[PDB]
Amino acid sequence: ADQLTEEQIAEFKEAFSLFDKDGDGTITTKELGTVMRSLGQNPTEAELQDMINEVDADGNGTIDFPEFLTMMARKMKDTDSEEEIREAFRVFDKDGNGYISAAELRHVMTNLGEKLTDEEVDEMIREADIDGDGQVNYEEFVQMMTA
Amino acid sequence: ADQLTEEQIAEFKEAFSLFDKDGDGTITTKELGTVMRSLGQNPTEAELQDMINEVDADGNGTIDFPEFLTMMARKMKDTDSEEEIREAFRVFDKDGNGYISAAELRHVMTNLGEKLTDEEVDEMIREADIDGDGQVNYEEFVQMMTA
Amino acid sequence: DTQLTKRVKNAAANVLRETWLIYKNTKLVKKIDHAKVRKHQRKFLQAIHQLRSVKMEQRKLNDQANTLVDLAKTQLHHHHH
Amino acid sequence: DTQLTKRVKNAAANVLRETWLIYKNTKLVKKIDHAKVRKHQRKFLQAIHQLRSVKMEQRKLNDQANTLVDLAKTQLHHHHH
Ligand SMILES: [Ca+2]
Ligand SMILES: [Ca+2]
Ligand SMILES: [Ca+2]
Ligand SMILES: [Ca+2]
Repeated sequence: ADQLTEEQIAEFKEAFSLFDKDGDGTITTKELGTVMRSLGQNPTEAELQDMINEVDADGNGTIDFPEFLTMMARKMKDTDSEEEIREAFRVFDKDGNGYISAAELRHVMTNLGEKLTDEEVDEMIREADIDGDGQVNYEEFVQMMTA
Repeated sequence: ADQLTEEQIAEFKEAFSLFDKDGDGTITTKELGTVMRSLGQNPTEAELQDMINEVDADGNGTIDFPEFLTMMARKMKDTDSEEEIREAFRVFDKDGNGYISAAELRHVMTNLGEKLTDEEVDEMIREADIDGDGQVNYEEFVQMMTA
Repeated sequence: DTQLTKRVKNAAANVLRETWLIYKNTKLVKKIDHAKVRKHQRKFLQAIHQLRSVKMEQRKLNDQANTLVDLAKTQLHHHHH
Repeated sequence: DTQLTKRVKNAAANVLRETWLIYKNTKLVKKIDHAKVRKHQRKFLQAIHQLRSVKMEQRKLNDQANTLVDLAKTQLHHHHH
């Protein structure tokens, strides 16, 4: 609640392992690159070096656990994602009218990205179509999921 | 005044020549790359292809004069640069107090960038130091140059 | 660019996918499976950050084109565009 | 990053340089030399666009770091940072 809980530190150590592939105790630009790309991002070599340099204490060119904590301490604060999620839905609002039909939602979700099964799409629509009119007012639906 | 003047078109043709190095009548990604870097920018190969594709009519992979006009037509409008220029001065406002001394201005201008001569610095300070106190209130000075 | 558009459609579909799955697993279930929530939160941040990456590349592309337009306009003050 | 900072200082000094020169050549002279104005307008747009490029790269760098922080935070909803 106040910048720290021995429980967080524990989890953050588990996090370090998500980065330190060889668990050699340090994160290199090569390991950081692999993780960033596993998240669908594509940092250049200089950008990887800059991420490390930003919190490179002993300037050895790599990040160790202690340094992996100043980077977090500096940005513990979170903020709601409502507007960004609404914008993601708007990508599929063909006519820019604020609605996406139940049919268009199935067409998007069963074909794009990682996808949902038709049965998962039925469950999502059951919750999103509040009026039962086969249309999803997405600004309202996102407000409800993020409320 | 209204999207066009036979005089502009004339100048824009002179502009095309700033881009069409070999004057072969077309601008390639290679020529665009050379010009962009001459402006201190560093577009990637994909970014150069995207610039061309944005206005690639006959989709031949290069930009010809006619296509070089839709790109301009779409953004003839200009806007004042006051705030951006003020931000450039703020880079040298060491204490973030709104002022840069006449001495600090000489130290910056005779060492960084393309540079000004000490004599040019004297002329700039004569105009910028309105109060004659050896200090430049840069927000005021920029407002005067952009007014 | 078709590649950038493609990045947007896939990433946007995934933001919908993971927002739904996080909501379902943290509000429409009797027993919250944290392991599942973590998995979907990882996929959620990945899609949100991919859309941010496309938006920043589009702002970069736009300023590169505005640089060409500004240079062309010199053939015609401190105004730009 | 020292390289990025260096890009800022040089580009910012050039925005000061060319803004001054354009102002001088278009307001403090008896006869306006357009050829000179064009030259300085080219150097002005180049410096302004270099500063925009650094700012966009810094926003990119910041979101890459926020992606690492978001992924680390999954080990701990729809909130991000
Ligand atoms: Ca390692
Ligand atoms: Ca270090
Ligand atoms: Ca050519
Ligand atoms: Ca073409």
